[PDB]
Amino acid sequence: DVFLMIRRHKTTIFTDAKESSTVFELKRIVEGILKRPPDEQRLYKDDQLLDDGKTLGECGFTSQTARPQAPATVGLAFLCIEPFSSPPELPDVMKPQ
Amino acid sequence: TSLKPRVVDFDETWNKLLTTIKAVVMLEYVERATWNDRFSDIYALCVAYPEPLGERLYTETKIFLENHVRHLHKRVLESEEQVLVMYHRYWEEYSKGADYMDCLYRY
Amino acid sequence: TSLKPRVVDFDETWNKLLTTIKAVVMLEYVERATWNDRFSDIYALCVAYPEPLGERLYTETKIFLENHVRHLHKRVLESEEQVLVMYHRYWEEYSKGADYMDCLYRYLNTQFIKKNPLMEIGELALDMWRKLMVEPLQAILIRMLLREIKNDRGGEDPNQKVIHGVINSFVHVEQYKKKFPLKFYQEIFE
Amino acid sequence: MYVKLISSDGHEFIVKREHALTSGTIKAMLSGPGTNEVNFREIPSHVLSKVCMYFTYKVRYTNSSTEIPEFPIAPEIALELLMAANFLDC
Repeated sequence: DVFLMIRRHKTTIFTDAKESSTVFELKRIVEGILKRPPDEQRLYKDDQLLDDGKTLGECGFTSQTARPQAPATVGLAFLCIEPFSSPPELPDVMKPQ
Repeated sequence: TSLKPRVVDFDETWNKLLTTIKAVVMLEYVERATWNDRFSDIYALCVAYPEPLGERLYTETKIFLENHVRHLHKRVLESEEQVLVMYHRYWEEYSKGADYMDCLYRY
Repeated sequence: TSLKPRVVDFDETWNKLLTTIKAVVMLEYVERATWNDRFSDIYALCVAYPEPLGERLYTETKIFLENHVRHLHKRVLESEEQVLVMYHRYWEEYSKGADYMDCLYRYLNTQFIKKNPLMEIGELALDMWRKLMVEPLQAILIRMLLREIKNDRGGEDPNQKVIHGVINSFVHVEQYKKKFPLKFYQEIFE
Repeated sequence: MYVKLISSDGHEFIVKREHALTSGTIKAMLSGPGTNEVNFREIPSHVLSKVCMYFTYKVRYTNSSTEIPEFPIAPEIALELLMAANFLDC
């Protein structure tokens, strides 16, 4: 199975699309909660466009890459995804002050 | 600064050490301030953070001395009938260079 | 801001929380964003610095609860010949408000009440209802129940929701008493 | 079927209802007054992202017969997430 996240500049869509399902099923999943047709909006993995008939399995979304612990991230365009507000850094301890 | 560990780039510090390490062998003149600063440079390399550059310093010094002695070997072997004179002239310099590096590289 | 303990002033947050608690107990309406704010505040009050304010919060929530039940009990007293029909709807509203109160005070109910005597916030509402309103008027509210069910055999049938909404009211006010799930209901009515 | 959660930094996280019911107090967030809107004024975006990933980790690996890998809670996001884990009863 494949667990991945779908983000549109402020959001994050947690899905459970299997390796059999292709981009069209994730488009329907997004439409089920964001009410946007697949013709209007397209997803962007990194900076690359995925074909609708092209299965996500050969798009680099292997099981060992998209485990639910660290799901894969894809950008959604109706990119400029705002960063997650990374937690404050820790002292390196062995760093000489 | 202070003699606590700190992050130093090995390339710049080794380039600074090289102009002095090629002068302590085949004896030349280096300033007192320069020779005393090279001690702090050696200490900084052997005590750097995150990884102490003792192995890198050792390997670079070994390569430099190997190149230097093979250069001396070429300069002696090219001059025939004066192999002994050139050998002793370079040896009276290189023995003192080694005994001076054993002090500069004492840390 | 973050989830860390801070030095929060108890009076202002208590005044902010009282409006929501009042809007919950009578089941009028609560804004969901305000509800999330009340969760964010019920967390911060229980872990306040230097001393946690969970104890003060509990001992003032019980005061609000007792004066609310006292006011509603005076309302029951002034409503002559309509104690049971109004009692049914008020008990339904109060039970739903008590469930939403247990949801409201979830963090206090699992990090300070379980640590200690003290009672669960949702179970404190029903307990205060039965020990402050039912106790003064336990005899009156039951004589009509027995009369109505006896009149059903005699011909005068009672309303379904009026008589069935109180036969289970005594059941629900002893849910926290796991050792007596139905003992109180059997002895005082059946 | 899906519920959306708002961080203190304005980020929105949409997860299935069955995944979000893992947290003890998110059930109370969805209860009471009435896609459901949930807001945290304290929880930032990174710890809430970690909690939302933990939901999918928990539901998928629930009562599994294999060796469940440990959830990678990074050392820098450890105490802020621990506070979130206590508050969320996750």
